[PDB]
Amino acid sequence: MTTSQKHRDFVAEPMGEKPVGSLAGIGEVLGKKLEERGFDKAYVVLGQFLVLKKDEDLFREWLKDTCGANAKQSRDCFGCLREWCDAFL
Amino acid sequence: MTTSQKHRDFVAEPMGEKPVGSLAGIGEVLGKKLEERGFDKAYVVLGQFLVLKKDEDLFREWLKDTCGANAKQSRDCFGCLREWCDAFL
Repeated sequence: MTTSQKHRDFVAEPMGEKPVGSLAGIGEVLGKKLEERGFDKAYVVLGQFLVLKKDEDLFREWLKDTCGANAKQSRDCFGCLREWCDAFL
Repeated sequence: MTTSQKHRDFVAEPMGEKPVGSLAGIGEVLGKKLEERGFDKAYVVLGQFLVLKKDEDLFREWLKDTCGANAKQSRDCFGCLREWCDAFL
């Protein structure tokens, strides 16, 4: 129910160079697969969200097909990345 | 010598949904080729800059091979996109 404090902390201050696993919805195991995919930092992943014009269906299929994230974990990344943009873009 | 007022105006306020041709260094003819390439808005182009980890050589070759921009026009987009990130990312 309550997103971990990271969700509010992430949309409360710049993302700087924090690691991908810092994004809400991405756990240490999942952050590792994206890292092997060339996404060693969160701003490279945010770029993907920007390239998908916030298409939620395209984003969710991209993350799931890219690492195998579940429907629950994709929802946290969508609202988490979408809310950061609302404050920083 | 003096970048047009757009350069300072762009890094002085959010980019919102302004058209790609709004980025400094991209003229109306060049903005049109990127638009045919699927970049109808500036935030989709900024995403590409984020995906290239600000690699200036990779970015310049990408824009030139993508539309044919000259060495002068690529310099304006690099410093223009890079400075916006310094203020908004």
